[PDB]
Amino acid sequence: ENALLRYLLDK
Amino acid sequence: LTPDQQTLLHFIMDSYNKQRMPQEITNKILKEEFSAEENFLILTEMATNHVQVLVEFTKKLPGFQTLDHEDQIALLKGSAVEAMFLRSAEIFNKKLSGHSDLLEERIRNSGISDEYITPMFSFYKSIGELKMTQEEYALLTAIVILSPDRQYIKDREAVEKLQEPLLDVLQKLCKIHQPENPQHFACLLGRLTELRTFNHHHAEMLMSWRVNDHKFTPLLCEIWD
Ligand SMILES: O=C(O)c1cc(F)c2nc(N3[C@@H]4CC[C@H]3C[C@@H](OCc3c(-c5ccccc5OC(F)(F)F)noc3C3CC3)C4)sc2c1
Repeated sequence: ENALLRYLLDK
Repeated sequence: LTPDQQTLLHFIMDSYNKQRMPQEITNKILKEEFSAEENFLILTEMATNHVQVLVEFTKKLPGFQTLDHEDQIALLKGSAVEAMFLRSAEIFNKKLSGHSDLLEERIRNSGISDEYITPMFSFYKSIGELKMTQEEYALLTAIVILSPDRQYIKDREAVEKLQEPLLDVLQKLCKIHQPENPQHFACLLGRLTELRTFNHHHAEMLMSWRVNDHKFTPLLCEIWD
């Protein structure tokens, strides 16, 4: 569920 | 006009050149064999890379981190196709690093249907004659990503409150650099509808590619489902 998008939006 | 636009603009211009494409990826447009297989892989790599620089570029756009979080993913997933176009258009037109004439062939033999290659480069040529500056490429990208009209958006008005300033700054920029023809602002805005037409055809190219066993990276899979 938008696992990888959410990770780069918080880096 | 206004100094407050400069505080908003140049800071967007800060982010637009913060990252270019790594030399480790662009140099294989030259170095490696022109195979239909490797053509697709290089394009996958650069597309993979460009999603990363866009997420960073958008993460800084003023007010992006304040929006709802189930909507920012809808913003990115709906604009990634189109923003990749703007950057690759700026590369083809300025002929920057991108290796224009060699990159175009690697695109022309990647399994893409001919009905999608023709309107693609017609766009590339057409947006070249616009003689657009870097700030125009940068804003148009910001406006495309912050599009309130995207699918599965809930707070559509929230996006408008942040897309509206950038639209005014851009028309106030077709005020200075071209006072001869007031229609230039309306000519750049036509491109955003051009890109929407491409987003329709791009969903077709993707399903045609995976029909033929073209694996993508995990991240392109997430941003295109
Ligand atoms: O900063 C720099 O120096 C720089 C230098 C470049 F040289 C360059 N080049 C870029 N780009 C973008 C759009 C076309 C070109 C190559 C990539 O797109 C590949 C793609 C697309 C795609 C998506 C949108 C538009 C065109 C596309 O490729 C297509 F073949 F034409 F369809 N879809 O799947 C894929 C790959 C198979 C998984 C990303 S960005 C970029 C930045």
